[PDB]
Amino acid sequence: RGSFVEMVDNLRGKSGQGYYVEMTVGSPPQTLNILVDTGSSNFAVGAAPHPFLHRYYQRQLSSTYRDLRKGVYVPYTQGKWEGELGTDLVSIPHGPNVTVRANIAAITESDKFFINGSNWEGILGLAYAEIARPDDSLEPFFDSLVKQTHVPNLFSLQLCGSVGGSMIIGGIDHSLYTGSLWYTPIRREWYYEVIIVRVEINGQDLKMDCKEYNYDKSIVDSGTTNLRLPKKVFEAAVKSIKAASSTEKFPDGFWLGEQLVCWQAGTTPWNIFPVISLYLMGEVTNQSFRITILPQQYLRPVDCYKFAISQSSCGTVMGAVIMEGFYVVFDRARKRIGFAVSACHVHDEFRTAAVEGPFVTLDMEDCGYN
Ligand SMILES: COc1cccc(OC)c1CN1CCC(NC(=O)CCCS)CC1
Repeated sequence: RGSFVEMVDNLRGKSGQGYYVEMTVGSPPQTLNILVDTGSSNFAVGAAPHPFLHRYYQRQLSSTYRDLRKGVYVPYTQGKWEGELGTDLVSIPHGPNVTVRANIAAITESDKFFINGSNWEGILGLAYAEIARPDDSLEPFFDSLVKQTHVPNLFSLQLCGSVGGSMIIGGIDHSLYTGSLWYTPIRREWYYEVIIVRVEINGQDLKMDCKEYNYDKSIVDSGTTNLRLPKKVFEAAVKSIKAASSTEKFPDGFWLGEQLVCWQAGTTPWNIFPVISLYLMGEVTNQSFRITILPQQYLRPVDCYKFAISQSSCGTVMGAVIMEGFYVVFDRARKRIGFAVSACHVHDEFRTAAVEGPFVTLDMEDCGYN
């Protein structure tokens, strides 16, 4: 409790391609690299020789595999993945020293799911059963882990922007953050849903209705790269970012993500870009705290940079942009999410990412969409 040296630096990845952990499935253990995703609830792995894959789940080689005789089809905006459901012995080599029987979706057909040149072969859905496919009766991995072992109902993520990080399963590592942890309530157990109560652009309020910041929902999602903002909020935020950075010239398609902006090595103007503070609902009535991100977080290197704030039709998504500045504690036991300044985040001598509180905010319940 507090250390967990085995789990430090157990995450790897490429910028914009997500963070993956090493896992084993079946017996004898079949090693796979698995994308860590707090925005979904299915443990799904490649099970067929797709050309993009380094390796895949071979059920015939596993003596402990049990077929569920059920299929799962998961469509989305770009493509899909389809798989066959079963259960097997699942373990995390650089995690807790345990082995559990968990549900595995063996992917047999996919479109625009696997990435050409990537080093991961599956996805670990760490969200709740409510958004699991085909339905809520299929138990997610972490629910199975807690139920079958003495591992506490908690995990934390330190994502550092080759890219790396740490997933601490069953606890918190105090070396991975500086200062204090600040907790925001999980509004509902489906996605990791939170409530944003105020937004500042360089210490300046957007003066919008706080219900707009959570239009539909607001979520913490390690599977999304960008900081996704509601259309009305995005429009207001970019306008304030445009005005704050008027010293340098940028094309119109850049803010929409249709074009990149490039600068000479070491000549990237950070100071011209504003900081972004998100005020989150606190644990106490009328009490809030704020998390502040640097341009280092929302300007993602592709020195060519992409604008990593995008308009969304599904609510606020606090992706890797937000998460890379902070140590994030998914305290499932107490239905809350902790934020603290990451010990590994990208910062300069001028400005640093911050978690500050407490603040006074009234009518925070009105910010949640119904
Ligand atoms: C199965 O989905 C895919 C498909 C291709 C790549 C991929 O890995 C980045 C995933 C995994 N992951 C699922 C959950 C998704 N998150 C959301 O639905 C919230 C945003 C809407 S407001 C993010 C993507």
